[PDB]
Order: sequence, then structure tokens, then C-alpha cells
Amino acid sequence: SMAQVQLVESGGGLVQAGGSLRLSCAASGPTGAMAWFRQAPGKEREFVGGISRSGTDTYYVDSVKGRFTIDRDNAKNTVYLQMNSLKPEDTAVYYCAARRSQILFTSRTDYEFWGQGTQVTVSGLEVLF
Amino acid sequence: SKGEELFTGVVPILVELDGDVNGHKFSVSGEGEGDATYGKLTLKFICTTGKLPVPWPTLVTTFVQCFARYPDHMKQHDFFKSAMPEGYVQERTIFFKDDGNYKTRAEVKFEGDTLVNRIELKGIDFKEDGNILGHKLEYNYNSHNVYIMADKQKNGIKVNFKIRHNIEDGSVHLADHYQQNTPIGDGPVLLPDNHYLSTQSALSKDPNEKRDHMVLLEFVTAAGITH
Ligand code: NA
Ligand code: NA
Ligand code: NA
Ligand code: NA
Ligand code: NA
Ligand code: NA
Ligand code: NA
Ligand code: NA
Ligand code: NA
Ligand code: NA
Ligand code: NA
Repeated sequence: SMAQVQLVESGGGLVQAGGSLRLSCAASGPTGAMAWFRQAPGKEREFVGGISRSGTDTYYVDSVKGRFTIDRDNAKNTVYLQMNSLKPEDTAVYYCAARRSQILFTSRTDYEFWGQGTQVTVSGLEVLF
Repeated sequence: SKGEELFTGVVPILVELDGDVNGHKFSVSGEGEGDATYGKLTLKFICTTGKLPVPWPTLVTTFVQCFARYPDHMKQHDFFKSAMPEGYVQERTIFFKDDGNYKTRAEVKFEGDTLVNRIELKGIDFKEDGNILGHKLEYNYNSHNVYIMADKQKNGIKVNFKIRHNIEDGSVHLADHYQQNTPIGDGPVLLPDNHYLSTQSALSKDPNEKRDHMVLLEFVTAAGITH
């Protein structure tokens, strides 16, 4: 039965509008549904996409459907978010999240475990710096 | 008792339903907890296959009467807990007046420390623009009395009641429930004297849940035997 776990995010970073970035997250042990949330500056944390324990149920918000993909590895206790065709509005701090239950609910309040947040920055500037 | 003892505190619940209404297929997963000390059930469900093709309120009765509060003087009449942890099979036919019917078979049993309700549902003969497939039910629920009698034949109980679904035009659509429960295990169970469960429910929405969903609160107390 599922227990207390810690979540360690990696990946993300800086990219030019239209590019690609991959996020990853590693749980200290087995866990249930896993999801990615994001907090753009001066806005509320929001659900992005997620995946049930078994992987047979995924769900994505409409604004990323078709561009973002999630999958998980229950052997390694990981999940990843592959983000294609990124847009400046995708800029945010992204959080990995998990819950003991297998079910892919999508409310922040349904998730017990949280990563610390990983910055993703998508530049609409033609010249980044 | 032994079955009784599994319910002295808060018990987590899982619910899983595979459904087919007029060939229209869907799946629901839910979770929550029950506290038979208060007679309280709290559950949240999502439809994992997209949009639910029938109104959420029509599935409330299908989605764990072992969480009823039985008063102490009535504890010998609590079939549901007495079958635990091996559990019971709960079968219904539900007749929607002038419309189709649901037929359900569920197993209710402990899987570990969790009380799990796993359901198969088949619905037929619905009017494609009836109140059900037309989604004309209000998102709400009323109070009902659930009538229970022993069925000594089958070592279980037989249950019947009629649900009142409010329709958005002011009318009310009755769903005639016929139910039988039989123990899964072989241990002895309590076969009750006639009595009933007073049930009350309230439906809501989680404003942050993006998927099609239902939040259900049920309060259930047994009654109908004196002293
Ligand atoms: Na695992
Ligand atoms: Na699943
Ligand atoms: Na990964
Ligand atoms: Na959790
Ligand atoms: Na429908
Ligand atoms: Na039902
Ligand atoms: Na119902
Ligand atoms: Na009892
Ligand atoms: Na059931
Ligand atoms: Na109402
Ligand atoms: Na009423």
C-alpha cells in the first residue's frame, strides 16, 4: 500500500518560442496518480496534465492538448512531461505532484505530494538576451 | 462482532464502475471514506472515458450500505457488516418510469483496509431524448426510505425502494429499485427482521476538478425496530 514519498523534479529550463523541453520527476517510492501543475507569475497553480497509476488514463487541459505528452515508469517510479511547440504563455514554475490513490483527479487539493517547482521559460523575443 | 469491528472508525473507500447504457460505454472511478459511527459516506467520482452519457444522479444508488449507522438495539439486524470482510454481491434492477432500466451487479468487500465497491452496469431501452439520455434531471437528490427484508432462501436480504429524481421542468421521475444482497463468504451472516434505512444525500461539484465528476455525501441510519 502506498506510503509517504518525496518528489524530485529535473529538466525544464530556457527555450525559444516554438521549441521543446522535457520535464522529469522521480518519486522516492511507488506512488499513485501523478500530475504536473504550473504556476505562472502572479497566477494560481493550475493543473496541466497527468496520468493514472496504471498509465491507461491520462488527461490534459485543452490549452496543451496535442503539444504536451506525459508517461510514467512504475519500475523506476518516475513520470515525465514532454513539451513541444512551446509558447511564451507556457512560462511558469512547473510542479510534479502525486497522490496515494490510483485515480487521476485533477484538483490541487487532491494531491498529497509535491516537488519544489522547476522553472520553464519560453522566450517570445526573437533575440533571447 | 467481527464484521462490526471493521467499521468502528473511518474506512477508506474505492469505487469502480464499467457501464453500458444503450450501447454507450463508459467507466467511472471514485474514492472517499465511510464512517458507520455517524452513518456518513463521502465520495468523489470522475468519468475516466470522457463525458458521462447519463446524468450523475441516476448512478448515486449504484455507487456501500455497510456504512449505515445501525443503533445498538438493532445491531443484530445489520446484514451488511456481518458479511465483512469477505463481502457481499449487490444486484439491482432499476426501472425508470416510462423509460429504460439499469441492471447492476456489484461486489462490496475489503481489499486490504479499503472497502471496495466494484460494479458492472447495463442499461437498455432508454428514450434517446428521454429525461435520462436527454439530461433533463436536476443535479440534486432527495431523501428516501430503503426497505429491507430477509430472504432466508438465499442467505441474504431483499431490498426495495423508489427514488424521486427531480426534472428541470418541475416534474419528478421515479426509479423503482429492486435489490438483492447475498454473502460472498461462507461464514454466518445476520438475517434481519423487516426494517428500513433512512437515507439522505447531497450532490456537489469540486470547483477545481476539470474532469466530469460528482461529489456525493450520504447520511444513512437504520430504523424500524423498537426498544
Ligand atoms: Na512502482
Ligand atoms: Na487507470
Ligand atoms: Na522520466
Ligand atoms: Na494522497
Ligand atoms: Na447521452
Ligand atoms: Na444508481
Ligand atoms: Na440513483
Ligand atoms: Na451488527
Ligand atoms: Na454496491
Ligand atoms: Na436543488
Ligand atoms: Na422530494
